[PDB]
Amino acid sequence: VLSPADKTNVKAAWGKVGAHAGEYGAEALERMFLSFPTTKTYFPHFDLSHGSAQVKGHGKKVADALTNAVAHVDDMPNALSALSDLHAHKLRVDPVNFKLLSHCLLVTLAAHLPAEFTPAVHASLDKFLASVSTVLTS
Amino acid sequence: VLSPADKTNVKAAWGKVGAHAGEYGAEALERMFLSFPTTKTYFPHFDLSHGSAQVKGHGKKVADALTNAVAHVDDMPNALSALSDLHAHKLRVDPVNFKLLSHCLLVTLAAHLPAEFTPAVHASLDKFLASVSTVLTS
Amino acid sequence: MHLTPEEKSAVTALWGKVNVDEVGGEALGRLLVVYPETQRFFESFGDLSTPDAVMGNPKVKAHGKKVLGAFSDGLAHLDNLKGTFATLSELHCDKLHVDPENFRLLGNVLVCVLAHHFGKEFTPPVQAAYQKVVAGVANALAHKYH
Amino acid sequence: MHLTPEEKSAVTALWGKVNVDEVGGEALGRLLVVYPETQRFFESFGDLSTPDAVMGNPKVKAHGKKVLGAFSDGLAHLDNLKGTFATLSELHCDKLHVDPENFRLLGNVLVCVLAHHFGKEFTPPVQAAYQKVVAGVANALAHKYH
Ligand code: HEM
Ligand code: HEM
Ligand code: HEM
Ligand code: HEM
Repeated sequence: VLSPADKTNVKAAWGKVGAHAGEYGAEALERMFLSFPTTKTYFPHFDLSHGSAQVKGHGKKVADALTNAVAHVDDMPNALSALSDLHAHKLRVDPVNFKLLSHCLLVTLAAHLPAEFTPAVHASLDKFLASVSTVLTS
Repeated sequence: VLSPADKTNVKAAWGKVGAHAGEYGAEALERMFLSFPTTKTYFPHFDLSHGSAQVKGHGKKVADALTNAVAHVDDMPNALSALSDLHAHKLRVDPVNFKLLSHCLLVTLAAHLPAEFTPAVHASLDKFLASVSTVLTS
Repeated sequence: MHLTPEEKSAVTALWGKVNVDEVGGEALGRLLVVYPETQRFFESFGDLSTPDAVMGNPKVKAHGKKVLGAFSDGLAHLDNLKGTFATLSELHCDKLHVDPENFRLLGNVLVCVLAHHFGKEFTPPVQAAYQKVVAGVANALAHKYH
Repeated sequence: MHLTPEEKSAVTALWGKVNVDEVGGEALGRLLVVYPETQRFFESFGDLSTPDAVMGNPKVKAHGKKVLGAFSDGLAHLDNLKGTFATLSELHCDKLHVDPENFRLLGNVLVCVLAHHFGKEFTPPVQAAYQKVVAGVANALAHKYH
């Protein structure tokens, strides 16, 4: 579950991300593809090279979905509904892959948010990404 | 998630298990301990030798809790709460291990109930064990 | 493949009694019924709408036999599964785009199929030996994903 | 462990700027705060109830330095990780009873901490290399479990 303190931490961290969310989502995908190559099997119709615009374009959509999840932190299962049908029933993305993308987002955020990525906030983000992953996978 | 037909498949198969439930739970434990030795790290105070008595006795406990789950398939969270607090908050069993025990239980059932272990029934029992695991790890 | 000699001996002996036509059709059939998500890779096999449809599908049965064939080949190659499954690995990765997590699912369905056919002779020790084989095969198939 | 020459360079290059004392403290500390289930192994460390109690705990900092020095040993012997960690593996299994899944949690908390500390410098290709290393060290710590 997300406690009140957790929600606050998440709002404040995503808050500081602001306009750079799309680029972070993009970096997170490149990190994932390079560090865990099996994830590319879900994107065989993408151009997965460095700087690929398809990848930048996709990174932006992932970050908007996360922004929206944060905006609706008290009703994520319903706010992410459409995205849950896509991932779990159309694409059939195996749950382990969500853990790999979440880890990669945490690495991206840490690399860019030195002063806000404290132990407590890191625990909160991790829990939020788990909650987003559970919804998308259910 | 569990459908009525799944619920139906699970009551029948389990009712076939009948008085062997205990014998089956213990077998499933011994299969787990030999096939997946890392699970033994959660039982350092047990005699784990073949056919030993803590395992047997423990086999009865697992099999009875499943008996109860089946009986209360429609409201497991409530029926299992106490086992949930035990496995999730006191023992802190990493979820991976639940998939390992479930597999071993399926192997056992299939080894003993050949005629009842059809594909549709294999499918429902696997969804059933995954639901129980979900309850016991959240 | 760390298999004790009494383990290799256990695996080999049971495997020589296996009816490949039956087991192979059953293992592949059960993968798609028990784990419907795998149906997306076999749209071309036809009607997979019901358990009964899947288990009688002649394309499902034929491809199962080919899969067990590949598995027999690894059994006689236990020292170099890596080399034994390299091309198959590249195919599963570059041509079919199968997430290697799916290899585990098939390995476990296959273990459940052996237990179902051999009953009491599929003892805990035999199971354990086969879990090792089945993991090694999964790992071998994943090795060339890039 | 398939470590190309470039990956190794990158890895080694990177490690040479790491203050082991401190990174260990942070790594073990974040493990216990982010994944509180792993506190059940350190009940003798005293107060672990809040983030500050954990991160500033002197016993946590001392243990973290110990873990990281061993990690250090591994990087100096990347081509024999199993031999290097063999006695630590048996210890964690026979005496400490640690589920090897926990080794992966720690491996990833470390990747996050390296990224925290080095920011920019921790590029994707560098992360990929470190992910191979942490997986390698976790597999080697796991090998003697029985
Ligand atoms: C944080 C968790 C994730 C979120 C929030 C997320 C979000 C999204 C969004 C917004 C879309 C686009 C929807 C649209 O354009 O209609 C999408 C598509 C997609 N996602 Fe995810 N995703 C996540 C994780 C994953 C993972 C783990 C995978 C597989 C490794 C994945 C694979 C895909 C694929 C293959 C598509 C379709 C891409 C295309 O054809 O354009 N996603 N996701
Ligand atoms: C279907 C899934 C499982 C069910 C239904 C189940 C059920 C139970 C039951 C009924 C007990 C006894 C509780 C009591 O004394 O009142 C128990 C205890 C325990 N379970 Fe499970 N369990 C499951 C899975 C697991 C797994 C995956 C693990 C880890 C491998 C595990 C480890 C333990 C341990 C260590 C105990 C304590 C044993 C003792 O201290 O005597 N369980 N479980
Ligand atoms: C881990 C055990 C597996 C083995 C040993 C294996 C091996 C094989 C073999 C021998 C072929 C035929 C190659 C040929 O005729 O040239 C094949 C094809 C194929 N495999 Fe597998 N495979 C395994 C698991 C899976 C998994 C789990 C899936 C997906 C869930 C899968 C998806 C496919 C597909 C889609 C084909 C082509 C089938 C067709 O002709 O439509 N394989 N594989
Ligand atoms: C990279 C992975 C790890 C390495 C290299 C490592 C290394 C070590 C070392 C060097 C010791 C001291 C051994 C001794 O006392 O003789 C130790 C002890 C210990 N380790 Fe690990 N360790 C790792 C991961 C973990 C994890 C993930 C856990 C549990 C979550 C854990 C639990 C323990 C415990 C409870 C002790 C003894 C602490 C005490 O003195 O009371 N280790 N580890």
